[PDB]
Amino acid sequence: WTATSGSCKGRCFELQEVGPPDCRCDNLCKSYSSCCHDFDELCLKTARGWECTKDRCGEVRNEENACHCSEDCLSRGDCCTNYQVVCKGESHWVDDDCEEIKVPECPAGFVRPPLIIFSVDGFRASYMKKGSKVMPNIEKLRSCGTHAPYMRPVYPTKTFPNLYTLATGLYPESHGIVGNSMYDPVFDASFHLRGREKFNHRWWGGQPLWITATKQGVRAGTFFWSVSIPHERRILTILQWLSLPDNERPSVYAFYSEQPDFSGHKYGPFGPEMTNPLREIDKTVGQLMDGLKQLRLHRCVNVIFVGDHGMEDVTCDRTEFLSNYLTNVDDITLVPGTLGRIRAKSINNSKYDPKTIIAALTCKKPDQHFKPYMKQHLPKRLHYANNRRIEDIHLLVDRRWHVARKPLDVYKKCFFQGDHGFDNKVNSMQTVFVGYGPTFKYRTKVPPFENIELYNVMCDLLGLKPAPNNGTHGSLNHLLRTNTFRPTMPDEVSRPNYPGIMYLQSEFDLGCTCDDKVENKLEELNKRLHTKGSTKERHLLYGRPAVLYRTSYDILYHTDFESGYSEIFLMPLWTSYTISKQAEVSSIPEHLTNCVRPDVRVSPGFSQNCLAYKNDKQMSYGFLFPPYLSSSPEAKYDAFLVTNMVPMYPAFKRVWAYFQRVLVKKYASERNGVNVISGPIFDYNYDGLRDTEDEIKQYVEGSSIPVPTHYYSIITSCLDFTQPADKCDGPLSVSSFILPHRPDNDESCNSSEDESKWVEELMKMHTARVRDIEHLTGLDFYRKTSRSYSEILTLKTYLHTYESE
Ligand SMILES: *[C@@H]1O[C@H](CO)[C@@H](O[C@@H]2O[C@H](CO)[C@@H](O[C@@H]3O[C@H](CO[C@H]4O[C@H](CO)[C@@H](O)[C@H](O[C@H]5O[C@H](CO)[C@@H](O)[C@H](O)[C@@H]5O[C@H]5O[C@H](CO)[C@@H](O)[C@H](O)[C@@H]5O)[C@@H]4O)[C@@H](O)[C@H](O[C@H]4O[C@H](CO)[C@@H](O)[C@H](O)[C@@H]4O[C@H]4O[C@H](CO)[C@@H](O)[C@H](O)[C@@H]4O)[C@@H]3O)[C@H](O)[C@H]2NC(C)=O)[C@H](O)[C@H]1NC(C)=O
Ligand SMILES: COCC(=O)N1CCC(c2ccc3c(c2)C(=O)N(CC(=O)N(C)Cc2ccc(C#N)c(Cl)c2)CC3)CC1
Ligand SMILES: [Ca+2]
Ligand SMILES: [Ca+2]
Ligand SMILES: [Cl-]
Ligand SMILES: [K+]
Ligand code: NA
Ligand SMILES: [Zn+2]
Repeated sequence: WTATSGSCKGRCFELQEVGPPDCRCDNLCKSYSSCCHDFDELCLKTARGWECTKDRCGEVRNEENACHCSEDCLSRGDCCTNYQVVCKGESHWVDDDCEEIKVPECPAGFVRPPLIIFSVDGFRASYMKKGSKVMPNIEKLRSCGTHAPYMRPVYPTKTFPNLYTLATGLYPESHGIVGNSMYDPVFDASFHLRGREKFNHRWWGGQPLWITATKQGVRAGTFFWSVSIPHERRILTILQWLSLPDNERPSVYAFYSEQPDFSGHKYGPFGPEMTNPLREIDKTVGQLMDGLKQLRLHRCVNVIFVGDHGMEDVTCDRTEFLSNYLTNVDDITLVPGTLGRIRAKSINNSKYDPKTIIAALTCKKPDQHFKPYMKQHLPKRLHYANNRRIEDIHLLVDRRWHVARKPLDVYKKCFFQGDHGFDNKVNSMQTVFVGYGPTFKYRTKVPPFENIELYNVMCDLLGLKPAPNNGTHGSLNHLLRTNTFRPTMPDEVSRPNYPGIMYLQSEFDLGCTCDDKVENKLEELNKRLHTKGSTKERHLLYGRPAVLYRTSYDILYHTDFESGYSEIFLMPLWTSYTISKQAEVSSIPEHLTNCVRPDVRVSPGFSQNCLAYKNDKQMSYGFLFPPYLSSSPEAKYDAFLVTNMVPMYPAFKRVWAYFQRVLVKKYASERNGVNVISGPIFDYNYDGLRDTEDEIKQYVEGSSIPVPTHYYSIITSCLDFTQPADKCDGPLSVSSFILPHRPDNDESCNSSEDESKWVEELMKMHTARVRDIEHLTGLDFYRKTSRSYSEILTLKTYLHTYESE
C-alpha cells in the first residue's frame, strides 16, 4: 500500500527517499508504483521541449516549461542547457579549445571537485574510433582527458554484474549479482531485469560507492534511474542538484544511458541504425557539459565516461540446442543465451547426475560452439565460482553464438542481431573509459585495465577510504594528476630458513633411486658456491617472493634455479629460474628417467617419497625446474632432487612436459630470455584464495603429500626486448597462467593429437594476472626491482589476452 494522496510540491527529485505509506517524489518512485498523484505534473514537465530558442530569450518565467530561458534561470539553477549559448552569445563547450585543468576551478563553497559518472550501456570499445565522426563531445573528453584504448569488463559481460562491479570494485561472485538473471537456491527466488524481486536488498552485497560516500559524510546522488525518466530530465536534475546549498548538495552523481545497448541488440553492433543512438548519446554529453559550463563547473567537476560491456553479432540461427545433446532435457533448467548455467529441474530428484550431463555435452560435435565446465574448473581469471547463485554446471559459449535448451525456447519467447555476456577477454565485449577533469591527467593515454579497479579511483577522487574490494589500489595511480594513493608493499610474515648440508644419504628411506654415483678441486668449490647462492642474481631477478602468512619454509639454491621449499606442504611454494635466448634444450638421459634424489639439506620427515607415487596408481610426479633446461649434465642432477618434485596426473604431465621442453625455450627465443617462477596452487573451496592445510581434500595415496588444484607460472622479460631478461634497465613485460591440474584432458577436444596442436591453446585459455596468483598463493612478487611500486602494481594487474589487435 501507498496513500499516494500527498504532494511533490517543493520535493521534485528529493534526495532522501521517504518510507511508505507516504508518497515519494524521488527518481525511483515510478518503478515502485509509489509516486505522489502530482509527480508527473510537477516533476516531469515537458512543455516547450529542452532547448532555448532566440524568441524565448529573457521571457517571463512560466513554471510549466521543461526548462527556462528567463533572466532569473541561472539563479534558480534551471535554465535549458543551451541558454547561455542561444541567449548570451556563449560557445558550446565542444567548440572551445581544450585547455589543461591544472587545478580545480570551483565556485565558492565547493569543498572538493564533484564526481559525475556517465555510464553507457553496451558501448563497445571500438565505437570510439568507428563512431568518432558523430560523437564530437565524447571525442573531446577522450582526447583532452585521460583515456584507455579499452576497458575490460567482468564475466559475465552482462549489464547488472558490470554496473554493480563498477560501483563496488568486487567480482560478481563476491557482490552477488552474478548474472542479469539468477536463481538463489536458498531464497528459492529468481532475480530478473523485470519485476519487483530485484528491489530486495538481499541480492546486493558489498558496499557500493554511494554507501561508502554516505558513511564518510560525503553526500551522493541516486545511481539507479526509473526508465521512463527521459535523458534530458536526468541531466537537468543533476544540474539542479548541483545548485543546491553547500550543506545539501551531493558530491557524487550518476547518469545512466540504456543506449547504445538497446539498439545494438536489435541491429547488431555496427548496424546502420547504430549511428543515431551514438549521435544521441553525444548530444546528451553536450547538454551536460554546456550545463556545467553555465554553472562555471566545467573546470571543477571530474567526469567519468564509462561503459559496462560491448556488443557482438549474434543471430537466432547461431543457436546450439541442448536437446541435440541430451535425452533427459526435461530434467534440467538452463539459464540460456551467451553463457549457459544448468541445474536440476527438481532438488527432490536424487537421480540427477552432473557428471553424466557434463559428459553428454563434452566434445560431442566437431564444430561445437560451447564448452561445458564444472564451475571450479572454469579459468581462474574469470573469478566465477564462489557463490551459491552460480550453478555447478557452466557453459562457456563461443562469441557470436547462443545456447538454448530446446528449439521451442527460441521461437516461443528473428528478433535480435546483437548480444553480449561472453568471456570478458573477447574483443567485442571490451568497453570504454574516459576520465576528464582537474584530478585526471591531461591528454594522456593509459593502458587497458579492468573495471574492478575503478572503485578505488572513484574513492580517491572523493577523498574516501574504499571498502575492502578486488581492485589493487595504486595500480591506476597513473590515471591521476593528484590524489594518487600511496601504496606500500605488504610486510613479509614468514622469514625463510637457509639450510646447509644436515643429513647423510642413509638417513632417508624414501624408496627413491637414482643412477648418480660417478665421481676435482676446481669444480668442488664451484658446486659449493652454487649451493650457497652464487648464481642467485641470475635466477632470482626481482627478489625472493615474500610469504604473507605464517609457515615454515626453506630457501634452496642451485646452479640453475632457486626455490622456496615448504616444510608444511612438502614441496616448493615457488621455483625461480632464468632461461637466456641462447640456452639449449637437452633430454632427460636414459639412465636418469626414474631418478629422484634425497636432498641432504632437508629432513627425511619434511620430504616427499617415491613409494607413495608407486602405490598411487592415479598419481605420478613432475618437476618444477625442468631437467630439459639444465645448464650442464652435472647441474641436471639438481633437477631430480626430491625437493623439486610435485604430484602430477599423467594427463597433466602431457601439458607440463610440453610447456617445459618446448614452450619455455620458445618464449626465451621470442622475448630475449625469460625469467620463470612456477609453483603449485591449492584452491579446493574455489574461493580464489590460498587454502590452509586443513582445506586440502586430496593427498597422494597414503601420504601427507597434498595434491595441487592448479600449477602456475609467471614469465617475465624486458619490455625493451633488445635487452636480455637478465640485464633489463627499464619496464618489464609479463605473461602468466594458472593451469588446472586435471586427471584428464576432456577440456581440450583435440588432446588425442600431438601436444603442439592443443597445449598452447589450453595455456592461453588459462592466462592469468600476477595478482590472481598472489591471492591463490599468499606470495608477493617483484619485491626488488628498479621500478616504482605503482608501476609494479600495474604490471601485477596486466592480463595477456591473446586476442587479435
Ligand atoms: C574480493 O574482495 C572481497 C572483499 O574483500 C573478498 O571477499 C571477502 O573475503 C573474506 C574471506 O573469504 C570474507 O571474510 C569472511 O567474512 C565473514 C563475515 O561475512 C559477512 O560480513 C561482511 C562484511 O560487512 C560481508 O561483506 C559479507 O558479505 C557476503 O555474504 C552476503 C550474504 O551474507 C552477500 O550478500 C555478499 O555478496 C557476500 O557474499 C560473498 O562472500 C561470502 C563469504 O563471506 C561468500 O560465501 C559468498 O558466496 C559471496 O562470495 C558477510 O555478510 C566471516 O564470518 C568469516 O570469518 C570466518 O573465517 C575465519 C578464518 O580466519 C575465522 O576466524 C572466523 O571465526 C570465521 O569462522 C567461522 O565461520 C565459518 C564460516 O561460517 C565456520 O566454518 C567456522 O567454523 C567459524 O564459526 C570471514 O572473515 C569477506 O566476507 C568477503 N567479503 C565479501 C564482500 O565478499 C574476496 O575474497 C576477494 N576475492 C579475491 C579472489 O581476492
Ligand atoms: C545496494 O543497492 C541496492 C539498492 O539500493 N536498491 C534500491 C534500488 C533498487 C532498484 C529499484 C528500481 C530500479 C532498479 C533498482 C534498477 O535496477 N533499474 C534498472 C537500472 O537502474 N539500470 C539498468 C541501470 C543501473 C544503474 C546503476 C547500477 C549500479 N550499481 C545498476 Cl546495477 C543498474 C531501474 C529500476 C535495487 C536495490
Ligand atoms: Ca549492459
Ligand atoms: Ca581457497
Ligand atoms: Cl545471466
Ligand atoms: K603412480
Ligand atoms: Na580431450
Ligand atoms: Zn544488452
